[PDB]
Amino acid sequence: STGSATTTPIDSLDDAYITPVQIGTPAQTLNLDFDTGSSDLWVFSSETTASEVDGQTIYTPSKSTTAKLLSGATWSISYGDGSSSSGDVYTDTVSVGGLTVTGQAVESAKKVSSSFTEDSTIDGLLGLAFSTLNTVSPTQQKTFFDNAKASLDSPVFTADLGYHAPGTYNFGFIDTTAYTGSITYTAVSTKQGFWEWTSTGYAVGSGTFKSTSIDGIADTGTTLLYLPATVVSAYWAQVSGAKSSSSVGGYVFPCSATLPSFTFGVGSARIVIPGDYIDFGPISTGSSSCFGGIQSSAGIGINIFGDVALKAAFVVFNGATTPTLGFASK
Ligand code: NA
Repeated sequence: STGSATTTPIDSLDDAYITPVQIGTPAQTLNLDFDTGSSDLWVFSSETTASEVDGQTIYTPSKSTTAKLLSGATWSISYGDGSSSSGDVYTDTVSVGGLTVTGQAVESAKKVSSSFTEDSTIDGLLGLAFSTLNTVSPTQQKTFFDNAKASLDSPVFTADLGYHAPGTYNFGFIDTTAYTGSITYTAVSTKQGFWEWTSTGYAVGSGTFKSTSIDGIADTGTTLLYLPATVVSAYWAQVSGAKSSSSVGGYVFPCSATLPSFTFGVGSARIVIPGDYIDFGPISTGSSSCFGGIQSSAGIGINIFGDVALKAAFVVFNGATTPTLGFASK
């Protein structure tokens, strides 16, 4: 089998991407944030504290003839950005882009943190990291991909995120028309539960490539590119007036600037992030200070190749017995 679904930016900055997901019978379609940095499929629901729901579409398990309580199971998650959610668990039929999994764990939120409430466009998350990170207790549950894997034509999914435009998540096949040149594959460590890999270096603009190993995670659920402070300083030094602002919480730059590109290495190959991809706009409405899309990972404890990086590439998440990642230009 295969599946293919379009993923759509939630706003004009590409702060996140939402993908429609069919849950239950008859289908209830929710727009979920596909997150290769976590491993829980959780949704706003008829169980979510009423004051914590503000415009989201909810899953109502009592209206699904295929829903079944997963008795005794609970979940609770906290994300790198400080947000969180928790609740109980149902199994139900879940379909993405025509690919169906029966008996998928659907984690129903009883509580969500304010950042989720405040974002009316995201109805929940669909985790695509390794199932070892799934938070359900006392019986850990499998991700949608892990459940689908054996049935897929090939045990892979691909992320093709757009810049200020929709893109595509495919399951079970490589669309050879979706990228240019060849795909370069690179090794993955699953020891921390992530799609963790090692970039071979970077360049700023038209500058020389610096060969240096940068361990990090491929994370579709993180907006920005988080790299070591040395690398990030080298980038922003090429933008007149850019500076790290402790009060704003990262690098800012004059909105009048023209941003240079940023290149990262994948083996001997190179992925170029255009400068425009690094602009996250005014820090507040009407400000002439703009927020940068490349930020320091110092304090986070891991480097994160978030959407800023991933949307410059066609990315293969190869879930074979020994997983690997692939990157192509597009
Ligand atoms: Na922000």
